[PDB]
Amino acid sequence: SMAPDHSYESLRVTSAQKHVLHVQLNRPNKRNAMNKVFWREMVECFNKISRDADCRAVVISGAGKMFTAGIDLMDMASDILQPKGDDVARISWYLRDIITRYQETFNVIERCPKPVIAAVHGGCIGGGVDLVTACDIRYCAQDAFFQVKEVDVGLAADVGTLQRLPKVIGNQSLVNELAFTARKMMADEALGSGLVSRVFPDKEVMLDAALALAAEISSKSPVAVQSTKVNLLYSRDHSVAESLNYVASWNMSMLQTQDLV
Amino acid sequence: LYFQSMAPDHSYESLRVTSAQKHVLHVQLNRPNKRNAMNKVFWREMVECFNKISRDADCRAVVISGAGKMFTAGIDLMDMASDILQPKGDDVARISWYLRDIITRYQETFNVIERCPKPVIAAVHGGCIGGGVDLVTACDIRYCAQDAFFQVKEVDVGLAADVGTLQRLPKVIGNQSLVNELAFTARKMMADEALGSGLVSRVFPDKEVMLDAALALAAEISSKSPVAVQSTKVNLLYSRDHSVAESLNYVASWNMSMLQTQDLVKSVQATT
Amino acid sequence: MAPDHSYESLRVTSAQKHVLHVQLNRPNKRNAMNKVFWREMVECFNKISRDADCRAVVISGAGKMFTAGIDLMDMASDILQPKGDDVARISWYLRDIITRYQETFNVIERCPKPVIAAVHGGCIGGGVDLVTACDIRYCAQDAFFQVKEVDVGLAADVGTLQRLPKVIGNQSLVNELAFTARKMMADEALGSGLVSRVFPDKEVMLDAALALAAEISSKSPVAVQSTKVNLLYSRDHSVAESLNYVASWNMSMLQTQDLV
Amino acid sequence: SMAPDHSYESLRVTSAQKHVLHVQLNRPNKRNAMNKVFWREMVECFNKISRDADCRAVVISGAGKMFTAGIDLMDMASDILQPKGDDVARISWYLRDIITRYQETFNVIERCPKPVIAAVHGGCIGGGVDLVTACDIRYCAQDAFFQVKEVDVGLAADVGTLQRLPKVIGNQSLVNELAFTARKMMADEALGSGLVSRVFPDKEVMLDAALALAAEISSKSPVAVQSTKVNLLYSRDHSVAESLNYVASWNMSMLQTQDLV
Amino acid sequence: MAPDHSYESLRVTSAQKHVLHVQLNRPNKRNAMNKVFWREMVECFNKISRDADCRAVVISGAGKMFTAGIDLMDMASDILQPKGDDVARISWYLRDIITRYQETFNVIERCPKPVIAAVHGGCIGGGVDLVTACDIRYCAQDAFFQVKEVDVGLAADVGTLQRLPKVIGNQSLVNELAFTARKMMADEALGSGLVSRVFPDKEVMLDAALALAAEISSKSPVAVQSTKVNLLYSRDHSVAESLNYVASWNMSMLQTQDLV
Amino acid sequence: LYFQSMAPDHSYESLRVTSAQKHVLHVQLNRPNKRNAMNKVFWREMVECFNKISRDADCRAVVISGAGKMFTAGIDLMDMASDILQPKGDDVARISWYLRDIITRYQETFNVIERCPKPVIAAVHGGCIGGGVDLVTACDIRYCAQDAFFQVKEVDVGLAADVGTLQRLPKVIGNQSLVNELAFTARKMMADEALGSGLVSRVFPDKEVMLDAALALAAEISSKSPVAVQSTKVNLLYSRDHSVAESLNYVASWNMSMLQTQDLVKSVQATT
Ligand SMILES: [Cl-]
Ligand SMILES: [Cl-]
Ligand SMILES: [Cl-]
Ligand SMILES: [Cl-]
Ligand SMILES: [Cl-]
Ligand SMILES: [Cl-]
Ligand SMILES: [Cl-]
Ligand SMILES: [Cl-]
Ligand SMILES: [Cl-]
Ligand SMILES: [Cl-]
Repeated sequence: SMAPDHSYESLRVTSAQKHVLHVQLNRPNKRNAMNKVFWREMVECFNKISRDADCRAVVISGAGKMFTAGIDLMDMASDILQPKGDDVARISWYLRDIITRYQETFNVIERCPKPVIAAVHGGCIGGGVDLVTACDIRYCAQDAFFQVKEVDVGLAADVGTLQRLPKVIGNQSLVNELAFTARKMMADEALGSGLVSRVFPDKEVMLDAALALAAEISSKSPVAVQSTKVNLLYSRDHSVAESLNYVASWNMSMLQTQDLV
Repeated sequence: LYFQSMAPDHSYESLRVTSAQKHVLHVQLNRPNKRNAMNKVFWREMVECFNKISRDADCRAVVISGAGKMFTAGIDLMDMASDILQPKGDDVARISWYLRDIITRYQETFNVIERCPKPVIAAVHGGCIGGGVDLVTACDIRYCAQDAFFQVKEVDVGLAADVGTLQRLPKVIGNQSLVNELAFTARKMMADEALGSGLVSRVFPDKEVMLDAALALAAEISSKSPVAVQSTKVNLLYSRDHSVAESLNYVASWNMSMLQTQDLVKSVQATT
Repeated sequence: MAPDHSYESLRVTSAQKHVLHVQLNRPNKRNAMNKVFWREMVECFNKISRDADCRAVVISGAGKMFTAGIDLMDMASDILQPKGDDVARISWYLRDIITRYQETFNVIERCPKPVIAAVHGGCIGGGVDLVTACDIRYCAQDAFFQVKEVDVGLAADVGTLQRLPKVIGNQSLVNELAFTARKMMADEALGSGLVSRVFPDKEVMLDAALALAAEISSKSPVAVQSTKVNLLYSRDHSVAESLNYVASWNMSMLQTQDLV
Repeated sequence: SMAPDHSYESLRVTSAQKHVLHVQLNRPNKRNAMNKVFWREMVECFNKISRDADCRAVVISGAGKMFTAGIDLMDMASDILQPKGDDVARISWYLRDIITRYQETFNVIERCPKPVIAAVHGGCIGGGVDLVTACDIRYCAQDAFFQVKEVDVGLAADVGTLQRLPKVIGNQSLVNELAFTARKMMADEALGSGLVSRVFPDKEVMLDAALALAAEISSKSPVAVQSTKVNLLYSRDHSVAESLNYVASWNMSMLQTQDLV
Repeated sequence: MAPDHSYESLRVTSAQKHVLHVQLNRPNKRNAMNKVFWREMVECFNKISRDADCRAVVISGAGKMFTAGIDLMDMASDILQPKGDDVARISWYLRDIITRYQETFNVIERCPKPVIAAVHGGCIGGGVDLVTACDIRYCAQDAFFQVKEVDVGLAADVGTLQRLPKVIGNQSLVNELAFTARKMMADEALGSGLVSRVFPDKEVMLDAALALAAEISSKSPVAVQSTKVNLLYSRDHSVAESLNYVASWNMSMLQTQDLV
Repeated sequence: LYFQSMAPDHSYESLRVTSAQKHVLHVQLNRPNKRNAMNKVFWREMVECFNKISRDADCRAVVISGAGKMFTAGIDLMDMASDILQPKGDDVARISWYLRDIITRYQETFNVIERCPKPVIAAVHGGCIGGGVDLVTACDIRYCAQDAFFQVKEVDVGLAADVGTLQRLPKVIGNQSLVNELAFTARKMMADEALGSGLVSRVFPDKEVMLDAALALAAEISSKSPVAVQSTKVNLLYSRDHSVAESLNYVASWNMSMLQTQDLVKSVQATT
């Protein structure tokens, strides 16, 4: 069923099981290319889900033949080929604002305390990698691939891939080679490197597994699960001593839940 | 048969400490009838034990294992209830201050392993559940038997792990999709996946073969200069938590005294 | 032989367009790192950083192995005859030497052109400090890596303890390697992720390293060099700080012709 | 003149000189007490000004007898006396969201790259201190006073005072004593401690000086001035080495301005 | 004399409700800090931190002056007869002693009850490490502060070089004080902001220190102790990180009766 | 009259370096006909000078002053035009990379003062404009004459200060309202306000009285153990940039070698 609070041009949001929302990228005719409305609707959607007491986990997938072809290069041209501002300095301030806004599209996934699972089939290109590396857990079909395309287009990726990809897998030689060459990384290598936790034969089976996972997470104490995501995120970005201090301050209130007794 | 020294420095209810060659101490979780469940004395005795080992000039490496059928079942829920079901303080704020102190003190049980400048090797067989994962993620090296499993059980009990797993597990392996899945689902991770993910360094067919390998590793570490090995642990931990530029600065300030040792002179004159 | 590059311990060539190949060149002494080497690396990579024509670098070793590590004769001169009266004064002297030796591999990281290590045979001690300061690592089937410093009576202070734990995931393994000085062979280096590819022999490995450097050089150098700067920044900072930095970085770099 | 983009219940925004906006807290009958609409309108206002190429500096003052009496305690009761959520843990998540939202009310001043000058007469109590310590420059009339009131109300200040006050003046013994006792700090002591840069005999003279300052800042290169605020803010929060690196990366584009040639 | 508090070097009394008064008590030796002192401070402040009845602390010195600083007899035992064979082993031994001595003043900062220093006469060397770990500083007109360590042949390692620069604004002054070991008298301590009030004599100063401790104790202890925790966090972190922390902190602390 | 050593280590166009007692070096900005305007050679020679002083075992403190009527007029706008009016590189991105390198290199001119472990005392008379404020905020101690003024001039020229003022000025004084006002308005701050704000430690009636006081301070610092004084600077700088807990850790690691000096033994045996 269609989730009622959620009406979007570029996204389709459904209740997939109790406490589980399924957010589907929904421009299959355009291979889910990320146009301007997408960047704005993701922010709207995520922020809603974060405030949704009924939602305990999210799955993100793509409609059609592939997860995403990445940024709508028609729309990306409008911003870069006609930039507002007189001299270079004023164009700089303008472009910085744009980059920061697009970063927010994926930040909202991280800021959402409900776990978010990426279920990727077919291509996940450019902006798609910025998306899935901001999700907590990644699954894919056997036909999936991941590509840090930005270098081919003529820029260092700036909406999250270079910030999150190196922190979600161990092999930095591989991270560097993908970012510098824009080569496609296919499903078995995605699994071998730990970019995905599991590979499935096809999209249908992948989606069933991702929803089963989300159902399993939904069965746990929401206070516990959401406190866990908050604290894992914190730990990624701070020393162990700082993160130990933070969890003590976090759980001093959270241990006072009915879910515990 | 193991016999104590004539003046034993280690006498615990929940732990057994033995000497397993020259320079190697073997710390064994020792409540096998309760599957090494971590009760109130355990949290105290671990701090007392590792602080003593830190100051023990003769110890160069430590192995930690569990007695009986499994490494550990985790927190003794009887004793954890006393703290959480009867919390001291009037209102919510005052209860918070009280719980914060308890969390911090329990964190110290495993902080002491990390603060100990001697390498510490976890040798896990059977279940390593909840508290056990907080324990082993604070060790430097992890080995296990074929029958071992690791379980971030806390979410099943109704809390986010707050004594070290969520702070150290994500720093000891590369695959964060896996880290997140384990933490959110409390599922069991068996020995073969633990090796593939890099949570353990080596898997062995049985507890006896594992334990011998862990002691032999400890003995190999104990053969090197203790200045160099202890300096290596200090600097690896510092590097985990700081930028490369800060950590390069730190190691230069650390080694400016540590290079002034006959250990280096003897090691260079030997290889020359 | 590249114009502007002459060294006692290093050989620099530039066959492929935009690509420089830096070769450790004391095969006679297994490319052991003597004093000249520490200085010439700095000179070499600082030149490379300022070369608008260079887009990528490969580093390999002449002869039977990548490197045996530090030349223990020369390391003795510094440590067996240290300048200064008392301990505190000796310490200040040693600190400066450590910091200078760290610069030898720092310059690789400061060079915004990607640097690919191509390792065959042993890569020992100082050689691990070197390759963990490179962006990408390839090796031959005969390769091995060894954090040799504890066997010599010191914690590694040149770079290995600072970069090795950040370039692979398995910390249990990193710790075991650092505490025991044991050799890690090619198959294990591949499986741990220390290297991203293994090749049958030096020749095929070197060819692949250079073909990778060509593929990199086929890209916009603004984009590629901006990628390296931001990957390095991201390693050392929180996600939020690194997102801030990339926005401030690309606000100029997006105004390039290679993009329009 | 009334600024046209700016229509608020709790704020009055005027063009005070070319390139200068004057934002006036506008509930003089309620001593400019900070009610719910205030917290939401400040965010709206600031974010607008940040995107306003015509604006180069801001002055903030209070209508009526005093700068501000602080939080509307009627409205603060609604949030704390009737908190949403079942057990303590769920109330905690609810209250954290509230604190974070109210923090954003003053964050938007800092995030605005135009310099913001606080012109304080009469009382500046509680939330007023959280406000003025998020401004770049502070002026006051001789009758002004500042009071970290929160401890009297029964809480540690959480919307910015404890985070910014210690970073804007040198004397931490004084900072600590104000925060722990909630005592009023009068104008001469505000000047002596450096909390304000200057004191004026009355509100009228204070406001003229603050506008003169803002006019002086407006006369400079906007690229230079706004780059300066960005970089001072950065320097407060990072080491010298990190901040030197950041300014090099910042000015590599900004030095390519027409204002420079 | 407070129940649970007996010490060789310290006297602890509790006249005013919720207030403890800790007095350095070797007037005979100008409250020079001998070995017992280093240990008993830790014992004392850790007890204070766990005392729900205590809301504020004043620290003063018995006799003619606040403190002459470290007892140079006892500091010799540690430095003139250091345990360990070679330099590296001596270093590990010294590092542990430094860290232990730092704990003596760390505990003041970890104590979430505000601690007010009331200084008269000299406050020398170890005494500056002490008072810069306190939240608030008052002094008598005869007081003076002296970063004495360089005169003894060391950089201050107990706390002064870490906290003194963070408690006042004028770094030119902090640097001059640290490099020269010169005395700063009461009028200068007031003008630099090292102390927030100066009083004519010890008696009036002590009275004011205690009246301040009363004023603090008249407030909600949840609010006051939460204020200290968050001020300390804010000193050590960015504004954005500290705003995050206070939100996570108050989400529980706002659920207090002292508020409703 | 000052005479050079028989083998002078300091020979500069833009700087004069003299020895002003035992252990004290006096570095004088020396382009008085151009009001000590910082031209291309100045940025180079400062780096060469301070790196040499850093490695000079006999120097224990440095005073920096200016020749002629004023401390400095700041950047030589002729030479700054060459870099900014004719920037190397095709497009905007390529120009950016070029400017970034120039900014970084100019930052090094003052970084070297900070990296020098000997205390450095600025003795300012007359104007200290733009670049001069970047210079003196990198020094450890600041004195001035009655006629001195400080001016963060950069905004008047059309840029945010990028060679150190905006990174160090806000860390050397407490009043940030004042810091912000100075930076945004480029107004002049006279000697009496500079003292009240704490930017200078002392003000003197004239340049000669100031200069004598600065040398006497340098001589007083030069009377102390160089291990202790140099360790003090290193640790003060580290404390500026790190949390108290990190800085306590650092000083323990630093002093574990530095306490092993006869300087300490002699200082304790003297006072005993
Ligand atoms: Cl994996
Ligand atoms: Cl692995
Ligand atoms: Cl070395
Ligand atoms: Cl891998
Ligand atoms: Cl380039
Ligand atoms: Cl002031
Ligand atoms: Cl000491
Ligand atoms: Cl003051
Ligand atoms: Cl309390
Ligand atoms: Cl002052």
